[PDB]
Amino acid sequence: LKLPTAPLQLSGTSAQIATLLWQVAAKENQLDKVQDELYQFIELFKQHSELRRLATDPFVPTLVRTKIISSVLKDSGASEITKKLFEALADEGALSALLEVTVNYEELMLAHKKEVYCTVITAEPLDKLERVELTKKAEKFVDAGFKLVMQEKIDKKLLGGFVIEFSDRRVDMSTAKKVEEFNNFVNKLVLSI
Amino acid sequence: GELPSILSSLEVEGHSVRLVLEVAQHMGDNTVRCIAMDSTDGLVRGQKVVDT
Amino acid sequence: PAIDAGYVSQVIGPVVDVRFDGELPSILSSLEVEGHSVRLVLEVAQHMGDNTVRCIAMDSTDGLVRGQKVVDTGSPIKVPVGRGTLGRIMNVIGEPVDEQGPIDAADIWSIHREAPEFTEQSTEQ
Amino acid sequence: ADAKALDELRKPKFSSKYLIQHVSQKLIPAVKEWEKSYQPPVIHLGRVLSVGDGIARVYGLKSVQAGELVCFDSGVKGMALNLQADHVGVVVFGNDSVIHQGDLVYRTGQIVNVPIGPGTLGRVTDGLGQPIDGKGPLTNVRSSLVEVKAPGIIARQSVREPLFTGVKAVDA
Amino acid sequence: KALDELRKPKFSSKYLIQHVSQKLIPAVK
Amino acid sequence: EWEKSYQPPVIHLGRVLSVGDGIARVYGLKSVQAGELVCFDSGVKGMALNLQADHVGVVVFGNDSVIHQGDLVYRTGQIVNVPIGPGTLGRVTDGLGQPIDGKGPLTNVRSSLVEVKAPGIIARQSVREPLFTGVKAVDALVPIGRGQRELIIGDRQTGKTAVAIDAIIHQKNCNEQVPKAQRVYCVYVAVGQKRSTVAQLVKLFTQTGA
Amino acid sequence: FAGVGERTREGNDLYREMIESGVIKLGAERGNSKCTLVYGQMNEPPGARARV
Ligand SMILES: Nc1ncnc2c1ncn2[C@@H]1O[C@H](COP(=O)(O)OP(=O)(O)OP(=O)(O)O)[C@@H](O)[C@H]1O
Ligand SMILES: [Mg+2]
Repeated sequence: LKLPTAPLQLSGTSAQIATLLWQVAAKENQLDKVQDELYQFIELFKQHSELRRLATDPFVPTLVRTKIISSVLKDSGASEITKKLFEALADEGALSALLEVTVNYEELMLAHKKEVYCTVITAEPLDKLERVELTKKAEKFVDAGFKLVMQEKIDKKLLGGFVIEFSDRRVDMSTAKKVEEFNNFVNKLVLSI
Repeated sequence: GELPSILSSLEVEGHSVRLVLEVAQHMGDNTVRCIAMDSTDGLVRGQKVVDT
Repeated sequence: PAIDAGYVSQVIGPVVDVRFDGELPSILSSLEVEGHSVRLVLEVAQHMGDNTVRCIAMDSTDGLVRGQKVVDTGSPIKVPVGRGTLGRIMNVIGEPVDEQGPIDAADIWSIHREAPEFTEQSTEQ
Repeated sequence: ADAKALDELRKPKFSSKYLIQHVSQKLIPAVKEWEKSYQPPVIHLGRVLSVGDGIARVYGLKSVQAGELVCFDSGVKGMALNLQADHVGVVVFGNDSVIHQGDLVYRTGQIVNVPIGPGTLGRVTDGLGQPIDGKGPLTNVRSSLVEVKAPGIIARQSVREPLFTGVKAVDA
Repeated sequence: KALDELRKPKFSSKYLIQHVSQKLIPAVK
Repeated sequence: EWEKSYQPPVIHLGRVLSVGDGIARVYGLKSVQAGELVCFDSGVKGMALNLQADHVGVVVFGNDSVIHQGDLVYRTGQIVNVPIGPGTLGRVTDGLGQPIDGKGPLTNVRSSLVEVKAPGIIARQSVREPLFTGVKAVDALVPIGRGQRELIIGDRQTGKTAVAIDAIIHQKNCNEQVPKAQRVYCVYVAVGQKRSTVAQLVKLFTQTGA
Repeated sequence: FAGVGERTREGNDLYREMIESGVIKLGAERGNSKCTLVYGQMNEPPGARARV
């Protein structure tokens, strides 16, 4: 057999269910169809107490817990892979793993969407050419066809330049950093001679 | 169904010798843990066990 | 009222987990448990990881229910120091256990600090 | 698998509801078909998850105190030892063979206590105050906690009175 | 919030992926 | 040449998942090395030891009470290093390089890694020249050459550091009489002792001149 | 004097013999005392003996 590659490698036992749920929804091309009905079940657990009793109660029988699931998923937005999932998650009492498996499904999705939720901190509010050439500067820190959306903030203790915050990675192209690194360099080098 | 009490005797249906299990504890998720009074070789997962 | 008031998540003998919805206290900070029969003070030991701190109780935890309001004090266990503590008996959290009224505190010092440095060591025998 | 990236999943983000009102009108007949297979749900009582070795793990018991005397539906009494996030660890004051998974655990509302008073004088009780001499229940008595703290420094004085033991080697 | 009981999942098997992999890869047509 | 080629170096972040007993479990830091120095935003340092697939086990170089859940951990990109060189002589440093004698920063010094591969078979030669302890029980019966590891094992309060103290004091007595090449420069590593105990030793090594 | 996990009888004896030695002076003469007592004795829980 074969399966499409995941966009990002990630964690175990709830993030490998989400990798496989992404790996069969990429083959059936319903990648954003499975994602919203994952959000529907989270809303279904919000307003139904008898549906979350099939996820948290240890005393529900494993046959009763899997027969309510198949008797409410009958060919209406079924998608055959969020329907065969929920039998397999009620076969083992893992319906409580849904709030964990959709979070990993989302972070697999925007890596497929090629978007990175950036953040830029600049000393003063930007011009429309500072924005454009800052955008062209910032695509060297994402090594794909990755789009950036920005959340531009203001910090006057930066003396120009900018600080990029990728929420897992920070690039400090500000000039306060440049003058303090310059001072560290020249205060180190005169001790070397 | 309903679990046997602790120290209750269980008999295994279909085994070359009469295999008697004695219930040691309730493990949860509808499972007892038992100790065997004879050898368990040839015992299959899913063999019918009768509570006495 | 809500933030900086966590609730007792679980009680395991002298070890109490408290769950804070936001603004977890620092390690070694003291937490007061409201609604107890006596003054129960919890000193934070660990940050467990899911907005849960793990605490050590200065009194007995019998009577602790898994929803009880726990109020952060923002500081460690701080005890009355000074010359006014002379001739008194104090317990661990600094309450007077001699029935001689309150303790005239010159200062209220945290029981947790660092050792004096190598520069401050006196070496005279 | 972050936490702020999971609290953002509390707000609705679907905008397409072709399965919410598909199952919201089909859930109640399904629950009514499998109704006698449900044990009644338990919040302020308790239900035994697993019992073994003289320790019962009890689901529920939302408002038990730590160190509280709980009661199993068998009649045998317990003590809420460690309250956990999902269960309660109970030590069983008696034989744990009369406790089964699914048994209702009833909270008595009081930390572990025994009858004390003048009417317990003369009597042979067990380890929990229940009398075993066969001459009835304990009358003229009141219940008091077994784990009271000892008196402090200021509640004491030096021993003065001599408590003769009647043994010559000892009392000499 | 009422979904903090679904915040922490707990599994009765380490090989949970081996059942959903037997129920999802024959669920693609 | 520096401002010519100045690359805005990328800093990788990590959030503290759990902290307690001087261990911080840190989510993120996907390019952190095993044994790499990390930096907490409370200023305390760390070392990445348990690289696992979900967290990083970071031991904390200091008090973990200033670390909370969700603090930022910045990787420094470097394995644990110390200032080595001749500017360390006479200086009482802490567990990794940094001086604690209150005499300023370490001048005339250079960084070097603390976990170096030991020199191999071609890098060695035979131990031929003696190191004089000055303890004549040692130098007669248990002689020690330059390049030899000699264990001072014993029970609780015996002469264990006293043999070690006398070997350092004696090198000062030999370094004044030999040429510049065959002088022995001592290092005393004092692990887990009191500060009072080592303050009596710097007092002793300053008094003798060692 | 810090009493960490010892007998409460010994703490009471030490208090009552530091009073009649004048090392502890009760009442308005409290400032002329020479000793302060902290007590976390062996009836306390393990959190109180680990911090006293
Ligand atoms: N050669 C010696 N002659 C006389 N006294 C000695 C001699 N060596 C050590 N002592 C004394 O013995 C005591 C222990 O010496 P030393 O400090 O070496 O102990 P140690 O083995 O380091 O013990 P610890 O590890 O507990 O500190 C010291 O007080 C020292 O004064
Ligand atoms: Mg020594």
